[PDB]
Parts: sequence; structure tokens; C-alpha cells
Amino acid sequence: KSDDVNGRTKMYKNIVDGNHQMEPGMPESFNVLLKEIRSLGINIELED
Amino acid sequence: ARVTVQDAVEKIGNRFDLVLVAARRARQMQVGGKDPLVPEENDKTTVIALREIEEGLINNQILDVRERQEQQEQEAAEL
Amino acid sequence: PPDLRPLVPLDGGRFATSDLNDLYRRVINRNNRLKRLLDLAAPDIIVRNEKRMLQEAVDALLDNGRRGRAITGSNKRPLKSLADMIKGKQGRFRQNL
Amino acid sequence: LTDQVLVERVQKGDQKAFNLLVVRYQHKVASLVSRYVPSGDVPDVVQEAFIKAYRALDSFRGDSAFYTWLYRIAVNTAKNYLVAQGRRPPSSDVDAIEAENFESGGALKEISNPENLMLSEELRQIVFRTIESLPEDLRMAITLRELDGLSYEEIAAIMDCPVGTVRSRIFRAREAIDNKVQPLIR
Amino acid sequence: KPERDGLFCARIFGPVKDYECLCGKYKRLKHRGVICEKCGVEVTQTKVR
Amino acid sequence: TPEEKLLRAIFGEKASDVKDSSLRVPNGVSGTVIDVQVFTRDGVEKDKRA
Amino acid sequence: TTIKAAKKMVEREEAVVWDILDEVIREHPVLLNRAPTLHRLGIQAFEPV
DNA sequence: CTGCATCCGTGAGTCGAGGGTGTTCAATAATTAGCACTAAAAGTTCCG
DNA sequence: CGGAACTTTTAGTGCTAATTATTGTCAAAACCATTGTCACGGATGCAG
RNA sequence: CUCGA
Ligand SMILES: [Mg+2]
Ligand SMILES: [Zn+2]
Repeated sequence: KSDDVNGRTKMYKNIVDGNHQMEPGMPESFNVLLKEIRSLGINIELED
Repeated sequence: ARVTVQDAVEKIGNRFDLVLVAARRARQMQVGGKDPLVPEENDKTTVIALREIEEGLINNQILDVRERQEQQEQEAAEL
Repeated sequence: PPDLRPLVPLDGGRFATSDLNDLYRRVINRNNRLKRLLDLAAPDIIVRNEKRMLQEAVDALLDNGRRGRAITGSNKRPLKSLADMIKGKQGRFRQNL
Repeated sequence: LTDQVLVERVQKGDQKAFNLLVVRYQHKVASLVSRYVPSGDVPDVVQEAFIKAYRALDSFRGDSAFYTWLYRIAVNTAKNYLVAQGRRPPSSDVDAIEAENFESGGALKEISNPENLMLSEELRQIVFRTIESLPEDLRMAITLRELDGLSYEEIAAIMDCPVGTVRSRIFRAREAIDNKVQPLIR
Repeated sequence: KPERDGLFCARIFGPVKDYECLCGKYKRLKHRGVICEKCGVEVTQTKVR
Repeated sequence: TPEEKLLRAIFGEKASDVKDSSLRVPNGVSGTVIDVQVFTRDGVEKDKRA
Repeated sequence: TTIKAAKKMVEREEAVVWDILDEVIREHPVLLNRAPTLHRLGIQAFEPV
């Protein structure tokens, strides 16, 4: 309901179609924090 | 009629898998066009699933063997 | 990225600006003047003070407030560094996550 | 030590002679320029005045001392930096966190709703159904024109038709689009 | 409009508007994914920046 | 809006069309207009109501 | 048929949306929340009327 | 080489409402923002 | 729906004239706030 | 800056 870019649109499409089913996806503000930490000299990466 | 959930807790004494089995039953009722066993009074699938837990015909054992029987009959009818 | 530090036209004379942009402009200007001073055979203390200014700009951009004196742009208030954008009750770890 | 022998030595070729001037005068220049420019951007314009004084020392005719020359250079560089700052946008005018929750925000907030994207997909499906159920020549002309960006001569050469009937076909296709897509936009 | 190679750019980060280059030469869907002759910006959406 | 962005992506950019960006009443308030004040810069033509 | 007509019917506030609103909030509980929240009993569930 | 005491970096609640500012010399060498002129391609009515 | 006359423009050439950033400096040239908050740890110098 | 909790 708050952070997902491609999660709230699919949830809005699924609710009006009669399917109470969400998708986790990935938040975008955590990607903003990842780009803020990566802008410094500290490396941070998501593994497999 | 849904004001207490305590007898469903007394049936399956974990209070965490009740939400899982009720969500599984309500997902099988909402997505797939299945027939509810308990007669309804124009209620949602949540009340019907919780009353099916309340009557003792649905638990964590019936759904697994029911899905296995459905998979076996669809593999038999797949040809 | 520029989508995290936006500079946009606001209706009227007012402009809406991020804090980091001025520090980035100062770092770019000091790096350009340091690249131009080394080619014209400058004396050692001029490029030494230029390197000191560039080091001051770098460690003010990384964490403002940890040096000998926190530099300011306006309003007698310190600018918000990348370390100040994380810490506090306005950073990402307290306001937006 | 006076300054005439030092400026004569650096005019003669001594590179290590201007340091004795700058360690005696840099605090005075940094205090002089700081009255005109802000206190955060003093050493850039002070050192730029020092570079422009070092690169123009051969034009010193010797009618006065070095201090009035460096004074005039420092005030002129301060006023030039003030002019260049007047050409630049302000650096710390309005904070960005106080800009989204504000009237007339252009790029801080976006008009993007999940109902708006679903309505956009519904209008896309409606206009794709409106492209169909047409004769084949008008649909072929509008798909060769507005889905590819081709010119009128290629459509006139491929479809074996002159230019004016292609203009009439695209006008009829545009009104056949706009009699349906315009009541859905209100 | 942003500067050519300043802090805000187009050939370093991406295009400002959706499916529209900075120069305005390529704006159709046929030229989606190609660069220009002088700027050199891969035209795409605004989420790339 | 995306419903205008899709139309502009398909067949748009003519530059003749004008968007509806007008001052509207907020949701909830129902008031009566009792005064209209119009200020005009010098060198700009005025309408009949002004 | 489309969602635009349904949006216009919701915005017009007719008398045909009210029985739908009584149908969808039959057994649909909501979460109530106090702005200071010290312990766990500040967030509870209730059925709306 | 075992402790004295002097500073330097950390912090100090949450949810809504209204209202929002910056300290200037002269004269130019290039330099790019309007702007006239075509461009028929592209757009818009009209007759069978 | 098929055609030519009618009409309105978004792209390419230029060209002059306000926006750009430059050159000069040569009697001498007395300079920002702070200052009415509290409470921890621990790396530092003396200073024997 | 201020207001209610
Ligand atoms: Mg109270
Ligand atoms: Zn381009």
C-alpha cells in the first residue's frame, strides 16, 4: 500500500477483478537508501 | 454469526496456523469456483471458512489429501 | 542521481533546492581549478592551499560537522551532508523506512 | 624585508618568491573579500584573485606598492563573483522536504494513481478496439502513419493512392477515433 | 533545460521527459532506443534518471 | 496524467490543445461567492468584468 | 461497463451505491489506531456500521 | 608506566492545522536566443 | 468514402543583437556570530 | 513560530 511501484497497481487490478491476492515485490525507499549508501565510499550489494 | 473464534482455537491449539488454513480455504473459494460445504447466509468467504473450521470438517489434514486427490484425478483425466 | 537531489522551477521567484548541489558545485570548481593550476607551473604553496581547499570540500561533503568548523551556505545554518541525511530523526532510518 | 626586491626577483625568474608575499598577505585578502562574498565561499575567490595577480605581475609599472594592487584585484574579484552568483540560481532558498507538501509542486509530486493507470489501460483497450471494426484501407493508412511515423509519399506509393485521399482517410480515421475517445476524457 | 555536461545532464543520466529526447529530433516510437547525432541520449522513460 | 500521457505518446504534441488547469472548489466546502478581486499588471489587456 | 461510469456514479452520489456499501461492509473489519501508541492495545479491530 | 582530568562525539516522543526572507566597478570578445524566410508536408472543409 | 483547392504549420537555413564571461587594477585601503541546556562513554595530554 | 492531545 505504500512503497511498491509495480505492486499497488497489480493489487488495484486484482481487487476490482475479485481476487484478494497481493505480491511482495520490493520497496523503492530502500533502493533510495541503497543509492545513498552507494554514493559514499561504502559498497553494499544484494547477493544471490 | 461471528463474534468469537475461541472454539476454532480450541480445535487447532496453535493460534497461528488457523489463519493459514482459513486463508487457504478462502483462497480456494474465492479464486477457484468451488462449492462451500456449510450453507451460507449471504456472508463472505471469511465467515464461511471460519465456520468450516468451527464444524470440524476442515483442518490442515483434509486440504492436503484433497489437493492430492485433485492432482491425481487431473493427471488421470489429462491423458 | 539527480532524481534524489531535485532542482525544480517553483512558480514565482522562489526555487526549490537540495542542500548537496552547492557542495557538489564547490567540489567540481575546486577540482577544475586544481587541474588548471598544475599545468601552468604554479608555486608549491598555491597548489598546496588548493589541495587543502579540496580536502576541506571533500570531508565537508562526506560528513559536515566532523571537521574543525562546520561550513555554512546561508541562514547561519550548516548544510545537510550525506552523513546528516542518514542520521537524526529526518533520515531514512527514522522517517521513510 | 621590502617587496620591491621580491617582485624584481619573481620578474627575474625566481619561482620561490611569491610565497613570501602570500604568507604575509593571504589573511588580509581573506579578511577583505569576506565582507562582500559569503563566508563559505571565501578561499575560492581569494585564490582566484591570487592566480590573476600572479599571471599579470609583468604589467606592474611600479608606481605604487603591492598592497593597493592586491586590494583592487581582491575587490574586483569579489564583485565579479557577486555578478556570477547573481547569474546563478540560489543554492539554499527553499528546502526540498518542505516542497512536496506545498502548493504547485511540479516534479516533487506526481499525478500517478493506481486507478489512473487502470483507467489508462482501459482507454488503451477502448482505443485499440476502436482501431478495429473499420475498413482495411483506413486502418492500414492509420497504422502506417501513427504507429510508424512514415511520410505521405510512402503511403501514397505503397497503397497506390494520391495524397488527397490519404488526407481524407486520416481525417476520417481521426474523427472515428475522436467520437469515441473524447467522451471517455471528461 | 539542463546543461551539456554539468550536474544535471541528459547524456550522463537520462532524458527529462518520457519518450522525448533533449534535442527534440527523435520523439516517435520507431526511434525508441537510439541516440542522436550530437547529444547521444538513449531515449527512454524518466525512471532511468 | 497517464490518460493524457498515453494519448500524447500515440498521437500528440500538436501544441494547439489546452489542458484544463483551473481553480476549483475543494471537496467538502460549499460557500457563496461574495467578492471577486482582480489585479492586473501594466501592459496587459483587461476583460469587461474587470 | 467501464470504470469511468462507475467512478461517475460514485462521484454523483446516487441511491444505488448505498446498498453496495452495506453489502461490502457486512463482515469487513477495520483497524483503529491512536496517534500515541504505548502498548499493544492501541491498535484493535472493529466492525464498522 | 600507573593512574588523573579534559575535552569530543552521541542522544533529548508522536500525530494534525496555519504561514514562509539575502551585503553590484566599466568596457568589451565572442555567443547564443529570437526571428525572417521557405518547406511542401501535414491538416482541414468541400464536391461527386 | 475518392480527389484537388485551401489553409495552417513544425522543421531547416541564416542573421543581427542582448545574454555569456572576459580584461584592467599601480595615492591608500583598521576585519562575521558565540555567550540563558542536560546527561553518558572513552581517547587522549600532563606529570609525576 | 504557534495551537490541541
Ligand atoms: Mg486528550
Ligand atoms: Zn536529440
